Amino acid sequence: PRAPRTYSKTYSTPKRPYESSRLDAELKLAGEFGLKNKKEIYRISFQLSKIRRAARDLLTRDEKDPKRLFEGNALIRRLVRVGVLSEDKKKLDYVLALKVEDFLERRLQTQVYKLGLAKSVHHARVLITQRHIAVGKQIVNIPSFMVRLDSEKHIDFAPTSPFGGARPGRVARRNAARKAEASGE
Amino acid sequence: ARGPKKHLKRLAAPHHWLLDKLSGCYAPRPSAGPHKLRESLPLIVFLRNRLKYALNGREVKAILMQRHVKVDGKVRTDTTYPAGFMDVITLDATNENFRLVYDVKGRFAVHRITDEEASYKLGKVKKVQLGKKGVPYVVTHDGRTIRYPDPNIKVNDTVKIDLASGKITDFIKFDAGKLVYVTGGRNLGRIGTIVHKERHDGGFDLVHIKDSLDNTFVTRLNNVFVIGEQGKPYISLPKGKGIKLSIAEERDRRRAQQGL
Amino acid sequence: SDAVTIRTRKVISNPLLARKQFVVDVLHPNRANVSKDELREKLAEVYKAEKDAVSVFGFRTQFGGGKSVGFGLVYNSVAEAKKFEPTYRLVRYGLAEKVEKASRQQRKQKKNRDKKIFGTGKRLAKKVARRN
RNA sequence: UAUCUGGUUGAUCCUGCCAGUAGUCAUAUGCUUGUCUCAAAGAUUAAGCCAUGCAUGUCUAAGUAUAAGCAAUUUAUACAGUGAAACUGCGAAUGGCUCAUUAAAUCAGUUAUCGUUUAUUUGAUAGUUCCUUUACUACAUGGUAUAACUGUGGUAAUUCUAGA
RNA sequence: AUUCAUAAUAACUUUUCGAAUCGCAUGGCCUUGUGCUGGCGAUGGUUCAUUCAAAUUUCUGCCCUAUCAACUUUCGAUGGUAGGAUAGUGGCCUACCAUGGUUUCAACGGGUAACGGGGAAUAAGGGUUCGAUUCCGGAGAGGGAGCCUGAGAAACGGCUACCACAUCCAAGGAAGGCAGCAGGCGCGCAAAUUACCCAAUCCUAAUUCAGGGAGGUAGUGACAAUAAAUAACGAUACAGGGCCCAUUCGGGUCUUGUAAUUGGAAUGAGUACAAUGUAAAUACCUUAACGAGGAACAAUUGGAGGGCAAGUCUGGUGCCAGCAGCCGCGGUAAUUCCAGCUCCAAUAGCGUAUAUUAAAGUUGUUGCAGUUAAAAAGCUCGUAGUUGAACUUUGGGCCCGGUUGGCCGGUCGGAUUUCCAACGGGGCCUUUCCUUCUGGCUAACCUUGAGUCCUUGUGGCUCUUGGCGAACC
RNA sequence: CCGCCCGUCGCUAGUACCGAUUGAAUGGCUUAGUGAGGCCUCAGGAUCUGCUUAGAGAUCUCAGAGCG
Repeated sequence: PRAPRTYSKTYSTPKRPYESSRLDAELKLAGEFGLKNKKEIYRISFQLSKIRRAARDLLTRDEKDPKRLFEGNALIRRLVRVGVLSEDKKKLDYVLALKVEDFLERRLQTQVYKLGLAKSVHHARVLITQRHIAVGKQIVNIPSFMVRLDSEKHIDFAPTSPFGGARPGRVARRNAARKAEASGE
Repeated sequence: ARGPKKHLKRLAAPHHWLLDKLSGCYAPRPSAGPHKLRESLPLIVFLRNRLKYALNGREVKAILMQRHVKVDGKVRTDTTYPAGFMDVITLDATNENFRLVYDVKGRFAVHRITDEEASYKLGKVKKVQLGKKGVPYVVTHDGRTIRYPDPNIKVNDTVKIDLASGKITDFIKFDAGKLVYVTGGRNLGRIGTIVHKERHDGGFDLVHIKDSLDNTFVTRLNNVFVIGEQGKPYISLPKGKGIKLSIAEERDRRRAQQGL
Repeated sequence: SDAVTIRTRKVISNPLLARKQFVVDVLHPNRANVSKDELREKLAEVYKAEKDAVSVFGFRTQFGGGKSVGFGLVYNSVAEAKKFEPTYRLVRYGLAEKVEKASRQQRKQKKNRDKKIFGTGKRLAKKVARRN
């Protein structure tokens, strides 16, 4: 037998499942950004959790330490390239603060809506999950993504499928051919 | 378990062959050879993974079986032959020559060498005793015994070997003021000339070493192996020069300065 | 078909096998897949060695579409290609023909039967003939 | 992500459990079941029993091939193209499988063999044996067999084997 | 560190080795004969090292149990002598001699649903539980015991016998082992196909060209994970914010929701030409030709008294049937049962068991409690164990001197450069011992030749006729 | 206080323990007695095969005997 392909779960469930404060507040996010499940929210809060604990572990050691410097600069720069944390607070103490809202803002589901063109966030999600849109030459079909700052200006419709160009589609084929042209025998 | 182990899995083999976890269960066990199992590097590993010439084992065998390539300027047709530290891999592919020397991270880089350097190699003398009929002899790290040596050559010293002939062209004594490479373990693939030696009765002579930046350290003498005189190394060193940069200098040079 | 545009990236010359090895990258908007046979036809525009002498193998399409990556070889002469290339690729190229013989377990059964007979075994048959 | 909440009283505050709660590369089991990637899967009772088939064989320019084989040697009445079979030499002690026993035993880290065996690689390595090296037998290099084989059989039967 | 490597004598050998081996190209020579020499290898070949290892071995650590306090010493116990035996040391085993070795800092016995580690689960920190399982090591191939052969086995896809099961049969004998792959039976709460293939990654062979359920490739696969379709957009009729140019009485982008009223648009799931993929296929990734408007291509699984989020809605049942993890509901108006309406949770996934972790500061070293809630032993002695007063050189300086930050920013936010406060170091003197003594040193320069290319600065590049032995062994 | 609650007695279901059985089965350890099998040796020599004084007529068994 060969070595195992390693794995570990990304979502992390809450402790108290029925709570009035959490259920009401978390569902608003889901309604605004258009998240299908609570699992996605929990995933985002798990990544965020990992970042937080890492930052705490960096901060327990002294300043001007080899471990604290390097890791801090790379963590911070990772959080900058994705665009969650802006340029003003690049201090390592600020990454402890942060919030889930910023993370969901940085998802490609809503970055199409924040650009515009897709009207509603739900519509944008539909566009993404139905093979439309692209980061550059590379096509993307997944709502969750994290756009990497430089990628922002290159987001547009893909060459394949309409809006960008190419053929019309199925419904339009049926309207143009099976209905409109087929009237004349 | 009832005799020698012929098979060898991935994972059990050393980390410094850069063997990917997947794309196979097993690894090439190095054949019984000059060098040890864990330190050395198979020829297959040197071909398909490092140099990228061959893809499969098939291709490697087809390259080796037509002579062409040769360790120590000798046929060497077996697939998993242990090419270890400081060995000349002579190829007929556009007159290319290769020396196995350690890197910053304790690996075997594709370090090319001149046609003049291909003539000779080095070797750490491990013991010197009388053989039969009172004839003295030395033994290098790769088992290359040399009959009728110079009495100056004592244990722990280096010998320059001529390959074409089993002879001693030169010898270098073991002390400070010499360029001193270091193999084995934590400080593997570094150079710092020796500051001073330490005796310690009952084995293990920890030597003190001081690199060009004066970041001193200590290593065990068994893993220490010298090279040449101060500012005059008898072999051409690779990129890095046996210094070892910290992670800060790495993030300055290897992911900031080098970019377009 | 549109563009096509063959790009042989990561070129390594291999003197010890008498070939070159390279990464074939293709830009193919407005067509499904790349097709190896067409690339064999059109790779000779840059290298010039007929087709069977060259060879290629090894592809995969990029996500979405319009593009394909691949890994391939170009041998100089035909004989070299024949002797160095794996046997199965020759069948794909149409040079060699694999002898489609019995199943693996069937062959193993045959081997066992041969183990069970000592010597040539014509003696046993002759003994049976004398018996009846 | 350093958290609690209901249950004993007429109501209270406590000791103190009970139940709730989330996780599980810990399993089963119920219902439900569209996609992609990735994947452990007769361990637990039972190292309980097993039909049957398969899992270790092995060739180059280079040990032995008048196969009474094939296709022919076109350099071969010494073989000197290929080559089943057998002899020889290696391999079969690696692997893969399971965990029953086993508590200072295995085991980990850590020494040591100046208490030793070590096929094989790898590098070195015995010009002095006709001990009457004054005839001594050939050293232009000699003898003992014996498988495959041809043919005669034995037994109900097994990769049983007998003579010649 | 040696009776070591090694050498040289006196010896024995019942006899180790010193190629009677094989292939490619065929030459270079000589007073010229099937003459003398001749390259490139392959495989053998004794010893020595090397490699692969193997075997023993030092120390240190392991799960519960004193309703397991004495065990080991007979036919080995601990030690010594001498042998035998091993590749070897050694009670390993003989004959003799001695009386030891272990232990309540817990031996010896018993249990373990105990192979040991690397690890896994949980996590504030400390911990507790698991580790048959993909890597290392061990052990065994039904139970035991013995052995051939090889370098290597006490081998089991080698053998031998006895025990237990169990097969063919002419009864005369003959052949057995899956805890290898795939399966069949048993036991089960519990687990997959008698599939393809050496193309990979390796391994074995006299070996690039063979063989390998080693392994890899499909299938079965809700054990676990990752991503993630289950529908978006308008128009019309409603209760509205009211927005664009602010020519306040022009028409519709954004709309907050409710409306089987309606019009197009985009797709997948799925069918499949082709190609790719591959040992060869299946998938995936692609993509011609097709494939959404409702019983369409419909998503469930648990709940709705409290804990815990959501119902005092509608009918049946009437302490009955039942629900209920807990408290409690049901005796004829049930916000807990049975259904239906509507709602809530999680959402291609939820519920139910048993084990376990957290919460459990309900095991507590960190971190519990012991007046009355369970708990201080009747009291004292006392061995082990645990713990146990203070006191045995601080201060003062002298320099040398790195690290912090700002004027010095004379370089264009960095810092050429030092005063400045703080922070850690190194020497020396203060009665202060920082092991000593000797051959290379007369070295850290009282030896001084001209001492100068250094703002009237004891802050800093040079050098002759030569001096205080630890800066190294 | 008609409040709570303690036990002798009858009554359904279970639960361990004791145990008639000089139960029965299975395991480890062992007194005494017996002990296959290979392996090592003391012997044994069916048979095969060399040498030689020596048998037969000019690497010939025809007698045997010794040496192996």
